[PDB]
Amino acid sequence: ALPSIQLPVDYNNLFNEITDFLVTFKQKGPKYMAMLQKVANRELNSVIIDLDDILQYQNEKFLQGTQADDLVSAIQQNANHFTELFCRAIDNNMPLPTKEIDYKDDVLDVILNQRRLRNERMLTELFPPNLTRRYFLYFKPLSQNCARRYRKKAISSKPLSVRQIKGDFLGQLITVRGIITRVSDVKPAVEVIAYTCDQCGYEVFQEVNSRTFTPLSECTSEECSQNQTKGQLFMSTRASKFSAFQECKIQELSQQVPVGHIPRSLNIHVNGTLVRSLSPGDIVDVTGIFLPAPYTGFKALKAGLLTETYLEAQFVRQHKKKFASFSLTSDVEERVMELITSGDVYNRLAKSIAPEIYGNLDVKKALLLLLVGGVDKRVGDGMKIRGDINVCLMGDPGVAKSQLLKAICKISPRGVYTTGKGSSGVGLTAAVMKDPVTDEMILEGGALVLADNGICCIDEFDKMDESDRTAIHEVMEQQTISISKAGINTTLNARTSILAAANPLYGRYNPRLSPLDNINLPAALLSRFDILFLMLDIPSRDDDEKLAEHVTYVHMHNKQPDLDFTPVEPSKMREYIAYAKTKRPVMSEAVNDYVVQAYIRLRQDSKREMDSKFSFGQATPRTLLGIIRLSQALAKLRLADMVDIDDVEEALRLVRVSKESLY
Amino acid sequence: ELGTSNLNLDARNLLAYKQTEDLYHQLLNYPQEVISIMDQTIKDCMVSLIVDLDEIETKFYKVRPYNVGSCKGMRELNPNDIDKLINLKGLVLRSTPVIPDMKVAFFKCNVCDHTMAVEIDRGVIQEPARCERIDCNEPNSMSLIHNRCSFADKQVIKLQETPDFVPDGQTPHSISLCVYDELVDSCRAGDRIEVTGTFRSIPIRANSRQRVLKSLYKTYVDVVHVKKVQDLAKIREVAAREDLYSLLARSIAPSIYELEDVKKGILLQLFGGTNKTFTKGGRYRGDINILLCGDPSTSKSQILQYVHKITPRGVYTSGGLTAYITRDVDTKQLVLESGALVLSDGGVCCIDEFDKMSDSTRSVLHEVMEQQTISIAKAGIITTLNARSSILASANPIGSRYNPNLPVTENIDLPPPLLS
Ligand SMILES: Nc1ncnc2c1ncn2[C@@H]1O[C@H](COP(=O)(O)OP(=O)(O)OP(=O)(O)O)[C@@H](O)[C@H]1O
Ligand SMILES: Nc1ncnc2c1ncn2[C@@H]1O[C@H](COP(=O)(O)OP(=O)(O)O)[C@@H](O)[C@H]1O
Ligand SMILES: [Mg+2]
Ligand SMILES: [Zn+2]
Ligand SMILES: [Zn+2]
Repeated sequence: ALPSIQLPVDYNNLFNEITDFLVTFKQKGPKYMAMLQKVANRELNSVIIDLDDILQYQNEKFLQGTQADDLVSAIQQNANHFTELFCRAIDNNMPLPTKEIDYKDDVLDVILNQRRLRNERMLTELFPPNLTRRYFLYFKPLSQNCARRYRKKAISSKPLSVRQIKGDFLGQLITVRGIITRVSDVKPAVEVIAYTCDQCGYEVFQEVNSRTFTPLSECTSEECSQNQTKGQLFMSTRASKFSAFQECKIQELSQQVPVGHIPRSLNIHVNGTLVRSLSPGDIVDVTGIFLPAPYTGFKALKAGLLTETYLEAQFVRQHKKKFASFSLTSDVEERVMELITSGDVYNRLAKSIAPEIYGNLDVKKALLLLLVGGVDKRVGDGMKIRGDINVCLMGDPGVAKSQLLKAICKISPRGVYTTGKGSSGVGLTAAVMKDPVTDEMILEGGALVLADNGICCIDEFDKMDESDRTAIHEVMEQQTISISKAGINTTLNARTSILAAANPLYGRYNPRLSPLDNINLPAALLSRFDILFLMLDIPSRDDDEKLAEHVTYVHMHNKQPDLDFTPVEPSKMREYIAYAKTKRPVMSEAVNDYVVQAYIRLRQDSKREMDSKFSFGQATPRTLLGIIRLSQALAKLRLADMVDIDDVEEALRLVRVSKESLY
Repeated sequence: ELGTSNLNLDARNLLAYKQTEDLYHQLLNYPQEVISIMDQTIKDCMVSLIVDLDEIETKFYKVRPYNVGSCKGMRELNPNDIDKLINLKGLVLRSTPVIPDMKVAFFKCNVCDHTMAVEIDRGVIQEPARCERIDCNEPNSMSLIHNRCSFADKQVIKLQETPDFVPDGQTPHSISLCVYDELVDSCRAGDRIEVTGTFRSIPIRANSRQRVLKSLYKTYVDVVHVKKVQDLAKIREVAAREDLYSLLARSIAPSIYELEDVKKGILLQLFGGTNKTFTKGGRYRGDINILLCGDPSTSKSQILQYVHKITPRGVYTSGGLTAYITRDVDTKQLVLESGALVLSDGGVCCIDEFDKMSDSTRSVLHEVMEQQTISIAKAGIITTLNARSSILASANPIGSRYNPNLPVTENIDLPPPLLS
């Protein structure tokens, strides 16, 4: 039949040591008594056990010649059995409730009390403990400094990659590291399944741990056990016990993949209160149990010994970074006090964005004014006004406008970079097309990538086809996206700033009429944009010399040079942009005459647009709207709830300098 | 005095009383039994209050409780809330045809042509193994009759969460819905509704050949409540005013400065002419079509939006617009779908960016104005459809400006007959 082998592990002494540790441990008295007491009062919902506590307790008790074996090693070599032992030990020593309980809400306990008041009145079934349990058992991996405290190599941890895990690690406790890409929804799963027995005394119970379940047909009720049936047993949803279930997969990082290889994947299961503790697109290090899963679910009658494997989550560190929604704290309050004491700030912020690229202060100032936003939140009668600024960058190849775009995208949490094709699921369609395993065809219809309060950045703005160009024509001026294909009208409220970088298809500027170059795009789209800035490469010794010296000094140090002098830091301005957006100044009336006469002189300029050769000086009311928005932004970025005429003057100078690059 | 059978019941008024809040909590825990006993109580209360007894024995009584709790989303639904009342807001994605539901079986002893009616419970039917007539008493002579039974109309509604619950560009989630009787067809595609009902879970059959069941249960919500999100005397008082024309013209566009004549024309074409179909001569067009041209600095799209939302029926499109045979996505069938122009029968069809109209669709317009009837001959389907719609379009000149010296035809780039 089954031959037997001898192992140096016997569970009785281990269980006794577990009970002794759980009762006697001193880190308030015993921690493990206080937490169990809070569990008894229906306050706590999960149990976490620190293996470092067990290790240090055993190490300090080894000073007396009583201990004989180690338990953390057995935990590492096997975990699920010790989970069962821990829950048995906890249920054995569960304390009394020292607090009052709202006892009427526990419908499961009310039902069980009714069942008992039935059965024991006639003088009863021993219900399994897992049905009555309310807590969850979780583990916590050791810490490397704790291992260094002693000579022994009780290490664990060591966040192996997905591909570095091999077949002999099954059953142990391991830690993985990677990026989360897919997270499924929350779905309830059964733990104990109960059947009602049609008034035939006790209601038969059943317990299943496999992923496949089979129901009952006949019951052991005494009158049902009689020679003829008494009612057909039915499954009752109220009496049974459930548990939240969620599954995800994790991808290997691009750093850890050996050259010439494709990254692998790893499924992960999470149950209990840890559900919804992770989101797609973050770097984490999960600790859990590596378990096998039968291949019989596919039901091919093949793979006689081949089986699938998955990880069971126990503890996760979210890692990465936190945006925190600029939650107010004292430290950042003194930081903004320092910024206020710093005086004029916008020039420093412009200097501090991209020191790698030399000069180009106007574009950095424009980006800073863009990061705050223009006037928004509507006007009287409901007329639409959009606070996002639409600026386009013109320049020949080799000006590092793409590098500056990458810098602004990295430093802005809402930035997104797109381009003409290359990837198809980025424009005119959502990312949930034909995604679910059921091919449920989840879709919103007409939508873009994070178009709400986003910063869309595009390189080669002349490259994309008619579809994306029509998409931009739909997004013009915060207009909603209303493209329908199958009766759907779930429009996405697009409110985003537009960042466009492109070049004339000749790749260089020309002495002839400048609108002939423009963007090789319709003029209607061009008139939409708020600020047009041209970067023309002019061969000059006194400027190219400085540019070359700066670039070679950057290269020589293999780091950012000390040649730059920026008191501000990228995270510093990351906090300050949110701080300045929070202040939100409102408009003032005394500038209406000034802006009206400025618009009159702009129309005077339009009277001379036929002079040609830089014909971009055309007539548009959106020019007045844009100058108003830019004055609002020039009041927003640094000033308090006040709009100054100097803001209008600075906006006018910005417009003039933007036109000046034409020559 | 009305004869209907319908009750509305708010929870807050139900909450205001001290004895009733206990019934409130018990309703939260046990919906079905409380609702059933409440309906029985109302059935008794009708007779207790009338003291014609004939209209009561035919009708039933049901309640429609609402506002039990705050609206919860699909992103936070713990398994602890199974078999409890919750409120949901969402947008309807798709409906389904009525699904007959078995309620009463009809059997027949084919040997002796004897029939009996059998009730069912929980869907499962206990088949009788022998005919009740002991005179024949044969076991295998009992056969079911499908079309002589009684049925109920079940319908499944697909619901999506409102977009306000997704702050960080995630994807929405879909929750299935179930309705009964008067709730059938109460919602259509694109409707924004709020519902009140209990939660439910059900096992999945997996393989239909065996009795194996998956460890995961599908979740769906059964609801009992839905909500969405002599004036002629006043007319003639206004109709007697002398300067009603100017005020009515200027009321359509409150923010547009000047442009009075175009506003008058647009209002008058919104009023529309007459239509007549005298036999010996044929029908005459009653629609009015207007075109707008100018540089893109006139806010001419704002007037398009104004007329689109003011008019009773109208479709606002851009530069496909007519009927075409389509392949149904979710179901592998073939469905005929009507276009935007057909959908604007009797209203105003709004067209924006009329210059970039391609070339294949323009002829379609050349067909729809001079005859107002479009035909299609594809996939073996030959038919004619009525449009009878008004057109109002906007166009832009070629170049940054419209030069007054050049005539209109060159700048707009439209065929002379279509403009004519
Ligand atoms: N002023 C500058 N300071 C520093 N580096 C610069 C500067 N101008 C260009 N570069 C260099 O240019 C490279 C990136 O610029 P890039 O060629 O992508 O610009 P682009 O104008 O967007 O062109 P393209 O469309 O051809 O990619 C980097 O290697 C960067 O060092
Ligand atoms: N007389 C006006 N009154 C108010 N707003 C105007 C006026 N003229 C132009 N505008 C503004 O300028 C814009 C003109 O755009 P428009 O010419 O309608 O674009 P399109 O190319 O879609 O026709 C409008 O959005 C409007 O806000
Ligand atoms: Mg580039
Ligand atoms: Zn029974
Ligand atoms: Zn018979």
